Amino acid sequence: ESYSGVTLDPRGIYGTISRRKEFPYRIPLDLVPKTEIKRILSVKGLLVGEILSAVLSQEGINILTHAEAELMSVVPVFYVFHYLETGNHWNIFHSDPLIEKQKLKKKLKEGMLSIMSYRNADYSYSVWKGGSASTWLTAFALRVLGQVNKYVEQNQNSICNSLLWLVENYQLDNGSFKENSQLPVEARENSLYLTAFTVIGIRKAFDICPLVKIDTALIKADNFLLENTLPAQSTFTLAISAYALSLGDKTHPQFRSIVSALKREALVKGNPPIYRFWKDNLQHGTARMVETTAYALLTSLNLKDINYVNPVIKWLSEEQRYGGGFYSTQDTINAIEGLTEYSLLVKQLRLSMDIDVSYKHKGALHNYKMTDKNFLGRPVEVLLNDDLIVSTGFGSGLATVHVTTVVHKTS
Amino acid sequence: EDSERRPSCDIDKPPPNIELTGNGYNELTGQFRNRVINTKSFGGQCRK
Amino acid sequence: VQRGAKKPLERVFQFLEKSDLGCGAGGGLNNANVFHLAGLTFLTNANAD
Amino acid sequence: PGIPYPIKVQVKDSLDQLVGGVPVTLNAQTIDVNQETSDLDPSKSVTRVDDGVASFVLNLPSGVTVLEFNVKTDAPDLPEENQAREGYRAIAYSLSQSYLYIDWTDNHKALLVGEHLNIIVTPKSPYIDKITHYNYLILSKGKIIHFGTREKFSDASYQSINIPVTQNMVPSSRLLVYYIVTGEQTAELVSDSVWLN
Amino acid sequence: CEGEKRQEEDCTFSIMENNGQPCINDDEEMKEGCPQPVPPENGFIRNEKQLYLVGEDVEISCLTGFETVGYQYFRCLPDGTWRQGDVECQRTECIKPVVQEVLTITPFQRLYRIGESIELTCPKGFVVAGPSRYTCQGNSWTPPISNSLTCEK
Amino acid sequence: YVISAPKIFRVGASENIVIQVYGYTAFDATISIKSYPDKKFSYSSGHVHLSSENKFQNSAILTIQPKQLPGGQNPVSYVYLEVVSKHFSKSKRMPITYDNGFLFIHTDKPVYTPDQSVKVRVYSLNDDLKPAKRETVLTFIDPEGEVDMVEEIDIGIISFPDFKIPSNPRYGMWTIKAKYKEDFSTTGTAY
Amino acid sequence: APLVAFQPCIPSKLCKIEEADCKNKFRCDSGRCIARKLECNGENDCGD
Amino acid sequence: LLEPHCFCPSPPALKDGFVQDEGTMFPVGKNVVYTCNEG
Repeated sequence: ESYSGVTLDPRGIYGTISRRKEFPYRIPLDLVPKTEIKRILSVKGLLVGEILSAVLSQEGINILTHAEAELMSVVPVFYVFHYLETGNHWNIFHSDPLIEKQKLKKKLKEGMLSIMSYRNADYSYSVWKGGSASTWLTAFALRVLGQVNKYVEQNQNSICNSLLWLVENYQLDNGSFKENSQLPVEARENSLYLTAFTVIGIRKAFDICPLVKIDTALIKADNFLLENTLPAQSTFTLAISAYALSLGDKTHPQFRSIVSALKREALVKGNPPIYRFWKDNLQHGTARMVETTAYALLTSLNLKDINYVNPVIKWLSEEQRYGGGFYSTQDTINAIEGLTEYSLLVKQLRLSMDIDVSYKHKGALHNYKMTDKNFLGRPVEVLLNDDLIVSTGFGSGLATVHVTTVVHKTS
Repeated sequence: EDSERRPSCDIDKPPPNIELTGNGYNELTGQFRNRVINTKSFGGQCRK
Repeated sequence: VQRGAKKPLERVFQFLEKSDLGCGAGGGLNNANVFHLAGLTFLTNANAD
Repeated sequence: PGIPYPIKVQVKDSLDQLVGGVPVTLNAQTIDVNQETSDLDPSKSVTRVDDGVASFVLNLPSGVTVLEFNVKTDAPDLPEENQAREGYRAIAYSLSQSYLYIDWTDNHKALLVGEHLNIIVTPKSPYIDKITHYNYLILSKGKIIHFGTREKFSDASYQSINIPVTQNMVPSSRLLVYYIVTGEQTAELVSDSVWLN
Repeated sequence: CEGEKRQEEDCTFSIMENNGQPCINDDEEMKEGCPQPVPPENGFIRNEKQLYLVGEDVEISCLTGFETVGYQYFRCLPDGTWRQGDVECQRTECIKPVVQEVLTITPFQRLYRIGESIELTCPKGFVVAGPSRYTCQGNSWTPPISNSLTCEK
Repeated sequence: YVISAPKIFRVGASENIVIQVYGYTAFDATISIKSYPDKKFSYSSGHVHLSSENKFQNSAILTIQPKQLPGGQNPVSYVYLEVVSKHFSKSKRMPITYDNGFLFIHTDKPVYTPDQSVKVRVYSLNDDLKPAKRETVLTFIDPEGEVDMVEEIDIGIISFPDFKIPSNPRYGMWTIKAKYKEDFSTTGTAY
Repeated sequence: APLVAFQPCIPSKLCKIEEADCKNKFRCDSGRCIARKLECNGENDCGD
Repeated sequence: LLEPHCFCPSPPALKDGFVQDEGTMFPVGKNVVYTCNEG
């Protein structure tokens, strides 16, 4: 009887962090007299991530410093800096990385001043002089500020009340979201689009300002999205709803049904599929499907599936975009974030785990050193009767340990 | 010998003197020259 | 028994014969085909492969 | 064409094992390149238990292009309805009408190391009566171990070349003999190769 | 003269990645070792693929709200069958019901542990009959889904 | 100018390339091995000499060493073969394969019992029957579908440590594969 | 003088992405891709 | 570079080793193989 087995997760990729696991030693009541329980332990080393393609350049030279589109100009700089920090690649240029990092920090400070200039007295976010209030740009700026939160600083009090404003005003009792600044099903489609956008924004801005009211708003919005995404309305709406739901709970039944429907609505080219994309219009500056492809890529990256992400990465690397996207940068920052998450998940699968399995009240039995060349482990017999505890250090990768229990039972 | 697939699809006459147009040309003397571009060929694609 | 239990190796030259690139005994069509069947590729002005 | 072509056929059982002591015969039709053909006389022989391969030899005229042979088994117990027959076709070698051939088809049988072997070559119907030189290359394991060269004289129509065998050619080998000619407009070389056991 | 004096076109140069000129087809379609196994109750197979290699073992997890008990691993047999080890899913927390938007159900949380009772009402006027206070013990909640409450005046 | 070469070249092997000339009343020739970049790479460069004594034919050995670009979508970049001569010049691609050498896995016994040592040795060989001392990894696969992997640096006869049967063996036909694990092909299989 | 003059190049990459254009239609010998319905209709639709 | 087709000295060998190919001058790009003695 195997009866036991776990996957050691160093950095907590799938669900919660799992590094130390205790396998208790039990003796069944059917044990044969004068019989010793034998256990064998080993590791698998499931797989590694694909380093197929990841390219991003010429953005710093073309558009770094060059009316109302100052936000549109300064926003992608944050995502470019995030991608450069994640990829850890600065030796491509002849200049020193420190000078470029300081220049990018100065540009990020300028962008923070610019986004502070767009803040009205009501703590809302508007585009043209603050005449009308718009929730779309508000959630966009919330995304930008959540991206900034990870690097330098952001005032929490200015974000908590900003989220409370939306929760109080723009949150429908059903869970929908709308905006003040301005085919019956098109209204519901736009409502679900705005709701998914606000869900993405609030989930990005939630990790820095945890609140019970914000959690209630997130629960209500997730319920709205899970209830109203049952019919197949549009590929773009389905993808943005799937991403907004994947930013939160990733193992919901209706969320998995939506993910399965989106995978069924996917478009492939070749057998096996080399390129995977999503088309909004059925049987149809002209490339509008890039947005839904980027949203589906982000959704798949939230599920940590390398085999399903690779074709979308190959599609977004080179295709008929040319490109080829909207707003911009509604899709440009999404594609940058997708490439960043792809590179980050590739870095996650390094298999640097150092497994040291030991007994609870006795000495250590064996120690495994997992590397890229040695992705397998030698079986070790467990003779002495004691509780067995498998643990590892920090590590980086993904591996599962297998341990079976061989016991003579009469019979 | 056994030429199947209807060779030349019963196309008989080419343009009268296309060889004169295909022939070379001189600018300082104003007189035509020898043929350079072989327009008598067909490449198999019969164009009636 | 082992369905006969033939031998440990029993084959040193038969498995070494796999180094031959071409197949068949020999002979064939025009020089290109016979050289491809023999496991070679020629470079000459007259004919191509 | 014109040279007797040996035919070596093997009979295997249902599961990957040779069979011996089964008489077999074949029917061949030597076709002419110019006009109608005639049926070649059949030949019947038995397969040896130690060798496992049946030996046949057929002589054909010089004006044959292809041949088809239907090797069938002959046994007192095997009926005509339930019989084993396998048809095949053999195509001969050319724009310059030149040919080349190497003989003895490894029926020595297979040779050892240290003894010199002679092989007869024949440039039947060349482009010109005068040939520059003879060129032949022996290869093994996908590599060229040695390259040979000989001269052509008018002493005879066929010349025998001597090829020394080495220790590097024990498992198997291949040899190819090609000669180049000088045409009036374009050149064309003819080659040929036969297995080496 | 007749015509236009101004031509306003688009430019953002959003395509930063440069790999090479690709070649494109005409149109695509939706859909053209051990196969994808049939999971146990609640499914939730991770790293879903079309075909699994021989000898590869994939771990299955329980869908929320449940918990993996026993041996949760599916190893590819040499033939097309699977091992199907002993595994089950026991409910650890109950989820919030999606019956109707009128609740505002007390208490309002994401998940509830076994032993906690929940109460739903129809504010602010009349109320609907049925079970007002019901707890989740992990016993496969069976509330109505179409005519759950539908509180009438 | 007839140039005879093998159809499939072998990486890390001596491939003899011969050239013949129609004959004239003594010009040198030069052949080189270039990668997929034309422009701008070259593996090796061989030179021959033509005279009346050699009758204007000569053969030079060429090698394909691990000069290929690390990583990439495909490490093949088969070959670009060029000939530098006074009277002629031509280029042609030829497919290659990392299939080099042979692996003869020799086991002491075809039948094993639980808790028994596994004495096994691997015979590394080149195309020219030379030992070709190279590192080799050995993997074990359970009959139901991998068990343990071990690598050892190579004498000509690669000695491996004695493997041990687990406490819960799986009866059946096991599998033994051996690879060089750095850059090579022609994986050997033992049962 | 010629407007644009092209010369031999040193290509870093040779031809690629070469495949059959016709998927559900007939492929003529000259490169034209016509529907299979137009085959065996007593009319030269390919041109050769 | 003229439509193609229109040095290093003897390398030293380490202790207990010898070079397979010996020559006065070797063209640029040519590779040499090193070998070891008996034992």
